[PDB]
Amino acid sequence: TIAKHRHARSSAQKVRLVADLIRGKKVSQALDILTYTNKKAAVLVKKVLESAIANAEHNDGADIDDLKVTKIFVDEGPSMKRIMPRAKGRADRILKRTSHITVVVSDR
Amino acid sequence: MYAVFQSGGKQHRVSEGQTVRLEKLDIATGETVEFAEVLMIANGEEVKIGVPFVDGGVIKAEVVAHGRGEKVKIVKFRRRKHYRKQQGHRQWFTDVKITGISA
Amino acid sequence: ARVKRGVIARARHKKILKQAKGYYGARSRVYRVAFQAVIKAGQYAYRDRRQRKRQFRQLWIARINAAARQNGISYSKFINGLKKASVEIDRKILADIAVFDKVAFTALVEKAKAALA
Amino acid sequence: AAAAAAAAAAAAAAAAAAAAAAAAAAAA
Amino acid sequence: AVQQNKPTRSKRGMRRSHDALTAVTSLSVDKTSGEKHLRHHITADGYYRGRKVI
Amino acid sequence: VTGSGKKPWRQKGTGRARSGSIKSPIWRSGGVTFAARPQDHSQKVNKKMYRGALKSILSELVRQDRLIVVEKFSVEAPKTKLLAQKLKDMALEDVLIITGELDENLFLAARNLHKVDVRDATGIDPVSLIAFDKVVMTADAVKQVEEMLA
Amino acid sequence: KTFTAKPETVKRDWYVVDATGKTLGRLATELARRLRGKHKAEYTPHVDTGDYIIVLNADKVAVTGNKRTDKVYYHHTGHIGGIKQATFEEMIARRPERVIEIAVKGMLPKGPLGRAMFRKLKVYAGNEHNHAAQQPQVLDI
RNA sequence: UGUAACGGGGCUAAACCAUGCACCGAAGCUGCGGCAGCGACGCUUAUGCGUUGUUGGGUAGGGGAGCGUUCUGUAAGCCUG
RNA sequence: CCCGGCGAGGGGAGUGAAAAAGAACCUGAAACCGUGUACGUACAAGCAGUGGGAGCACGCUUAGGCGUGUGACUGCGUACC
Ligand SMILES: [Mg+2]
Ligand SMILES: [Mg+2]
Ligand SMILES: [Mg+2]
Ligand SMILES: [Mg+2]
Ligand SMILES: [Mg+2]
Ligand SMILES: [Mg+2]
Ligand SMILES: [Mg+2]
Ligand SMILES: [Mg+2]
Ligand SMILES: [Mg+2]
Ligand SMILES: [Mg+2]
Ligand SMILES: [Mg+2]
Ligand SMILES: [Mg+2]
Ligand SMILES: [Mg+2]
Ligand SMILES: [Mg+2]
Ligand SMILES: [Mg+2]
Ligand SMILES: [Mg+2]
Ligand SMILES: [Mg+2]
Ligand SMILES: [Mg+2]
Ligand SMILES: [Mg+2]
Repeated sequence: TIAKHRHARSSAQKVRLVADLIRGKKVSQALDILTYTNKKAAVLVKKVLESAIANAEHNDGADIDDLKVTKIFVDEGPSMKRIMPRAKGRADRILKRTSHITVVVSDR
Repeated sequence: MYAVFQSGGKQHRVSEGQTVRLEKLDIATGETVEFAEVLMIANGEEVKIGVPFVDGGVIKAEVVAHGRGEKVKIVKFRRRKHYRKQQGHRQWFTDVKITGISA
Repeated sequence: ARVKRGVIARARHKKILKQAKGYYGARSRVYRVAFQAVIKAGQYAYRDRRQRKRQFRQLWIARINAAARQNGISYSKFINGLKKASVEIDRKILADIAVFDKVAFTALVEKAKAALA
Repeated sequence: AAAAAAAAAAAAAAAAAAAAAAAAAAAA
Repeated sequence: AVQQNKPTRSKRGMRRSHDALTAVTSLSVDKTSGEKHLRHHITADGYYRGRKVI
Repeated sequence: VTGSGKKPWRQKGTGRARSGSIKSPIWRSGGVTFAARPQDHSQKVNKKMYRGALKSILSELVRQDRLIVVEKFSVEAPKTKLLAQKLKDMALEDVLIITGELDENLFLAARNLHKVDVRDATGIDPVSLIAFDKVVMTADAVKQVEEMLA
Repeated sequence: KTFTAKPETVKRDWYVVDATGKTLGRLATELARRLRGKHKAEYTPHVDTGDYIIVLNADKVAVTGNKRTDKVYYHHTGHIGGIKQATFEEMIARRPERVIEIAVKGMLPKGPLGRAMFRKLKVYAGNEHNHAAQQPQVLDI
């Protein structure tokens, strides 16, 4: 049972830095590692690895100790754009990256 | 037990029991062609190298099937001299099977 | 009158892209380079046809000279003895005899030694 | 509350790249 | 200080190879309250090797 | 293309191309390079060529029998179903009924029929002499059109 | 389709040759074509058909004339004031393996398969070795 | 800058002029098999086919033939849950 | 009804012909960015191919030899206007 999170306001590198080490683990360890990693993508990925276990215990009737993460992948959200004031005349708009993080936890 | 023989210039060598493809043969899909100017026949150390051919023996072979082949494109080009050319080509080949060897 | 012309181009570029699939980098991703990847492929293959016949004609004589030096004779004596024996057998099958049937090619150079000697 | 998140992308209609006065070759 | 080509995803990944963040290798456990706090650190409860500080 | 002839910017200087107007015929919302005016399309064909075309079209209808000749064909009430059922039991499908002279009831008897045209004697044309599959011709109109074609 | 001798089926040999009294140019091209592997009938260009040679007592190879001293060995290293030079007699008295290895490195082809064909040049300059367990044959040239 | 005034290796001939004997070596020629244009031999045209030579590198630029897409007649028919 | 801050975002349920038709909504390619499988990837020098071409998995298989994604290794080769 899968869970999504779309338009999460961080970039598609500084969210992939946390989720290249909880691909092949167990969901007992894949919550304590996401507490004890000090980024902000640890929170942005721990909230959905929480609300996928709390949606595979409700709408699937699976257990907790049977689970194991098998696949986790990220897609890249769309961005709003605002201008930054450069000097000697020029202006510059900046792209502020947002992310779609997906969790896919299976059983056997 | 294998024979070398001439066919349209492009020679061939084969033993018995396998097919040989060649050009657009003007012999229909069921007849039989004899290769009267055969080159060589070998049979395991009872061989002769004829001058120019082996005299008595001839390889006859029934004609099996026609066929169009492989579209292989042709691109001609001169850089910045404002010229290029496109062409296409398939070959009409015909495979036979060796039926009769004769030393 | 106003040919809204996306449909010819989106197929025409895709034809070159699918011809150019397998090419490294962006030569199989962006049309503006992918065009030149396959015009050059045609310009390479159009020469490589007759280069294939040249390299294979270079290839066939090698094993013939190998078997000739294996049995104990040169090449300019071998082809001269076979022209004395008036054979018309080419380099392809003269090499292919020496691939497997060693005693018949031994008989061939024995025939060249018996045409000369 | 509700959202409306398309505001502005303006180039401000301002000037461009600069110039030079670093005199080059001239003699004789 | 100006580039002359646009490099590729291959070189971008070849630079991005050495970004290998590893997590905590293992945690460690108490002896009077029993949770998995960090090694050489206090608990969220306020325990360290037996003592309850505050 | 409504704007004015002012440049966007000066020509030399900043690293772009030499723009020329806000009505630029290679720009978005620009002009059209060879836009055409409200025009005509009628050509001219001769008197002799037109009558020769009429004599040419009046022949394959004979050689293919899609022209048939009937003396009298009308109705005595302005009702269209009478012509509909008359063509029904006459067993034709697509008819060009050409009368000889003026008729009001039969001309009031085409205004809902699709494969029927109650043509006058003079007003024929060499594309409605092919566009209709079958056609009749009355003897009040045969000489009225052959005095034209001579 | 002509036969292409795949590497997992083709074998290798073991020869030894005592190069005493033999000249460099008329020895090295034969040791080059042996490990190029063309004297065998089943030679293919793009797949290695090589042999194994062992050249014994390579500190005896002589070139006639005045070229035991007049044969130079230029090599440059990469540090700008660092191109060096040693001559033939000094190279012979110092390291008599590189007098033969570079001689066959010239005549053998150049590339990855060139270094692969170089990898079989088990060439010494003594009067013993440690591949007689492989039971070699004394080739004469 | 680095050998660096044979392309390198190496060569007392694997150099130089003579003579003889061969071989490799271009898309050049020959042979096989198809494609198209001009002159031509008989089509009593099939608007050419059994004939038969010969031609076919190519910018600018003169011809010759076609492919492909949106609206119009054919088009109240045909195609489709 | 649950996760979450009462939140934005998501898995259910009811409709709905379909809800990867869910309001940022008909159809949704390409530049670009990710996961999965197999091959390839550390003595290897350059418009990155082309002609040969070994290994490996899948796909038919009369076991032959071919379909396909690769690409040991070599002859050749200096983009477009
Ligand atoms: Mg329009
Ligand atoms: Mg692609
Ligand atoms: Mg040739
Ligand atoms: Mg430049
Ligand atoms: Mg003004
Ligand atoms: Mg506009
Ligand atoms: Mg307009
Ligand atoms: Mg010095
Ligand atoms: Mg080379
Ligand atoms: Mg010759
Ligand atoms: Mg020619
Ligand atoms: Mg021909
Ligand atoms: Mg031409
Ligand atoms: Mg229309
Ligand atoms: Mg929500
Ligand atoms: Mg969208
Ligand atoms: Mg949509
Ligand atoms: Mg390797
Ligand atoms: Mg290959």
